[PDB]
Amino acid sequence: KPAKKNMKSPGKAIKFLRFDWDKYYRIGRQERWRKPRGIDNAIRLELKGYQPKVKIGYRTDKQIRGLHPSGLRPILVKSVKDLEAFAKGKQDVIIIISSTIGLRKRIELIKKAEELGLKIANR
Amino acid sequence: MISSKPSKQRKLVYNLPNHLRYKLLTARLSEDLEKQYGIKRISIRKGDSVKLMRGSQVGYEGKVVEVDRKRGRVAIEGLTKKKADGTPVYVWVHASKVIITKLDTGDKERMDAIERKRKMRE
Amino acid sequence: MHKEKWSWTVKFGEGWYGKHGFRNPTSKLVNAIGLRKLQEYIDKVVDLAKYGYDKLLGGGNLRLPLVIKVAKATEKAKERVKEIGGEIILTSSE
Amino acid sequence: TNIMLRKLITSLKKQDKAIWVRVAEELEAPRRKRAYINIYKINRYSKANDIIVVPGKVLGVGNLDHPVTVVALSFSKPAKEKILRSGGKVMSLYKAIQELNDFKGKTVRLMK
Amino acid sequence: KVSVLDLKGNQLEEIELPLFFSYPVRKDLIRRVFLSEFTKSLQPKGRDPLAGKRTSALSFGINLGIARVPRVKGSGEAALAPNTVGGRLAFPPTTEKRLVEEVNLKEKKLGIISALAATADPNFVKARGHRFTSNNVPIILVDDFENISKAKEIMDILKSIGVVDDIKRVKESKGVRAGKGKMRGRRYQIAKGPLIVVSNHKSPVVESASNIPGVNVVSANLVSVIHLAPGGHPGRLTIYTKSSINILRQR
RNA sequence: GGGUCUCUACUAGAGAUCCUCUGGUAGGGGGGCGCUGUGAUGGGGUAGAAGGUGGGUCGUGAGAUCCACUGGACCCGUCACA
RNA sequence: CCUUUCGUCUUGAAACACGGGCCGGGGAGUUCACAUCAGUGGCGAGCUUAAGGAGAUUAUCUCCGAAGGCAUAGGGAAACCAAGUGCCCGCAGCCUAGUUUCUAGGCGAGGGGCAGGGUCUGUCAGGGCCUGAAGCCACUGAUGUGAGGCUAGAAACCGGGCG
RNA sequence: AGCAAACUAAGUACCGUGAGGGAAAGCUGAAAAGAACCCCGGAAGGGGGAGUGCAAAGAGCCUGAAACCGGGUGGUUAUAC
RNA sequence: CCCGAACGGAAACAUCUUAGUAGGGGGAGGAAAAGAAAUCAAUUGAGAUCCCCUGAGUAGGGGCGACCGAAAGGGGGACAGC
RNA sequence: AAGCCUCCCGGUGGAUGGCUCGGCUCGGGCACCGAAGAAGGGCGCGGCAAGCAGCGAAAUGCUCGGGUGAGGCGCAAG
Repeated sequence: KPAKKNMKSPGKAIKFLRFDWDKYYRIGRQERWRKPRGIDNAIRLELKGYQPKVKIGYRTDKQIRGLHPSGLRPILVKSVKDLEAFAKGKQDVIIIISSTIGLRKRIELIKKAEELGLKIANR
Repeated sequence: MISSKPSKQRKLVYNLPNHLRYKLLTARLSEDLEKQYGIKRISIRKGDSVKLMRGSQVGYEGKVVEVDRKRGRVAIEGLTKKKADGTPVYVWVHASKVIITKLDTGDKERMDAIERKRKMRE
Repeated sequence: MHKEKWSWTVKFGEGWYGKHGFRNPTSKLVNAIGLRKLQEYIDKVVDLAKYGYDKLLGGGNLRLPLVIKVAKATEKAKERVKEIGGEIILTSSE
Repeated sequence: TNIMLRKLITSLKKQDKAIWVRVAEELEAPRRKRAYINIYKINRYSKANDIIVVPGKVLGVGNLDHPVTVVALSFSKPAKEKILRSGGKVMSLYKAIQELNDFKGKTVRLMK
Repeated sequence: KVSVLDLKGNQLEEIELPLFFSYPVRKDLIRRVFLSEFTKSLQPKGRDPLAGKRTSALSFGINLGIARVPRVKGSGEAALAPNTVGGRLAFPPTTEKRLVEEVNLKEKKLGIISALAATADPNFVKARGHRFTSNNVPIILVDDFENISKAKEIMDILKSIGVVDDIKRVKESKGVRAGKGKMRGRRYQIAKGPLIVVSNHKSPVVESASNIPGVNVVSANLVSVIHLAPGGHPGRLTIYTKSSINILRQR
């Protein structure tokens, strides 16, 4: 539990955006990463003042990787039958209700999860 | 032995010839009419009395005053809507949303067609 | 070839260029069976002319004394059949 | 890719005899190079009432003189009836693990 | 070892299935045979062989500049090339493409055996999706089931033996599918239901049960992987007659 | 990457432990993301869908998912295939 | 405080080298045949059906159809002739003794080296090829070749017509 | 995209003396109920107030992105990239 | 049924191939054409024509280069004869 | 003030999404017309009729049988 901000809070993350994302709007509006390959490219050569390349040394600690910022394990629930298959219990999961479920089924879906003691993100 | 393609089914109902357009106007008879006529459905003509089973005016009963045989809709007297100036216009309801309450038995060729369709004895 | 791929030809291309010999138009077609393979038809006299076999070859050896009728046989086959106790009859056709 | 070949390899490795660990290693060869043996070679290099362990398939070329017990992954159907007709026995690699004499067998030969 | 049932679901016998039904279930082998039979029913598609080429457009050359590129253009405007509007496809589909996947006949018959065993394993039947309350799998019925002629009294049999829960599962039709398939006659997508294997075709039950949602009827000497393992997933709920087992025992 | 072990109807997953290695073009090799359709499915969702605009969170990343508004009828998760 | 304009040919180029005003949509290793390798599956001294025939719930499915092909014997231009076994090392593994801890000793499938055997040639030694019993079929991928063949691009040459 | 051609007339319009070459372009709504009447304007499916409809991107009609332009919010600007 | 190219490939090119193709002229039909041995093959056998799977990239042609290329026989579909 | 960056609202624009009485490929049928004037073309015909389709000075249709049963005067609502 106390090992969640020792790796995250001090190390503000890089964005890893494609080259020339700020000169052309056709490249800047995608907001995604693409590997540099030009023979003279400067992010490929890793020159000074040029926004790091993507590397495997940037991964996160395996014991906190992929967790909800509340410290639990997120589960995306699309039906009421997904609640009955709760593993272990309410101690280690946070429920993510699907966005497309209509308002009438949501009322019954939230009631079912509340009595089980589960924690809901988008309640 | 006809095609199951949705486009081939729709091209038939939008280009149906004059002698076959009676199929678009078929409607169910009331329970009392089928006691004394021995058939379950019939096509609608002007002068029949008709009652609605579906729509925002369900239960409304009147008489047929117009037909649109190309689309399969009927106009009932007293079921109107007024325009901007105030002159009323008819509300068209499909023939599959109505049930026939009484017939106009005055053609003598409609009547023996009903008998040919196995009315019981006469 | 002979211009720039002739480095391949002199090493991997023997017989690529030229003529050698002739074909006989009247070569006799012979269907040969060995002793090692003969132990199956196809699973005491054996008449091999019936199954379309012409010559009997040395092969390995048999396991039982048999009488074989073939058009032709090899010298080793003739001597190895005698050792088991068999006998070879050279009948060109049954 | 076979479900039963994978579960057989995982249980051979758990065995505590170097004979069975070598069989599991040999069964992991590429399929194009998997081992096999014919009847004629088992006959040449064995004595009566031996135990032959083949890490592949036993095929039916040649003849068999003496009775032997042969343990293999699979048998050709002509090859299976050659062995039984001469008084031998056949087992699968699955059953050979559990057999009580095969717990502490003696005079065992590994062939291919 | 399974029991035989009468039309009311009562047990009246006890038989032993052939040793085919004890073969291990091999999902890799069943997928080989299913994908081969599936591709035999595909039709050849292709494009117009001349689409995009019905023109005499040609390159203008160089030094024009305004003929901006050495592309082919017919008195000014673009034509014929794969990157232009109204041009030809670079690699259009053709009827020459090979569609079918062959399997050996001996490999096929083993794949059918492996699928017949998956219908005798209650774990594979429950893991495929089917709902049933019968304690015995597979269901073996007496041969009087051949003579049922009305689709109403087939449903009475399925209720007694405990299979109608699979009919309700099917009858919740998965409505309208997603995509351009519905434009082409493929409007719905329905679950698969129980399978019935009978001694011979031409029996009355072949026609009477042909309308029940999800079910299929096939003779014991015609059945293959596409019936036992639809989609490539073994373990379809199956009903056999007493004399369909004997016909299967001879293969 | 390699050695040594555990569990699982396993073309793969989930783990424990010990040693060592970490620039890269041409190029060779291993794993994954995304798009459209087909056979299945514990499977589901919808007049409250798809799409659009702005913003949260997860992942080195390709990407995934949620929130508010817009919109008015269709669309997705998993397994396999093309 | 640190940081020259992207892609590219090129030793470098790279910029006073070329293509580059903005945004949206489209846009380039694909198909078949043969061959050879590979990952897996079926059968195995054999493997496999093609065209097709019969049935059926009728382009799926089931049964039949080995014709032919590849492999099983090779050498020689041809007439013609025609093998497959015995010595030594020895990995894994097994046994025995000590488990002191183990090439200590035996047995050693697969593997290596010397020979042997078939055939052509030489007047002997020699010289060439073969012989120590595993292949066929299927799916997928890679590469070669042939077809437009990753996409675009010539100046030209020919046939028949129109001025 | 699919045939060059899903539409007020496709080998149609249009180009060439001729042989010949060869386009573009789909979508209101369930129903026209397609906006009566009043003020402005020369007129205008023009402006404003109304009214119809579940809902007016209401005739230039489904949804309605970006480039581009105008108005506004929050920072900031005439000693210096 | 007659007349009849070049581009390209051979890493040039002329025999060759491309190809009796593209094209030109004449004549039909719902099909055309072929069709009842002055045939094949080999110890005295088969038995009109046509189409499919083969034989087979075999025999064989060729600046013996690039390349070109059968028939008989076997399995079938229909199977007449005047 | 010329302005500069960001978001909101509007304009202009017509992408994205959804739709489809149009195409495309296979199977299966069926298969000649013409001097008794063909195929192809040109001009006409509607109350107001320009185009397409239909028709030919008997010209948006004439006669006789059969089917059908209440509306009809094509695309196209005056």
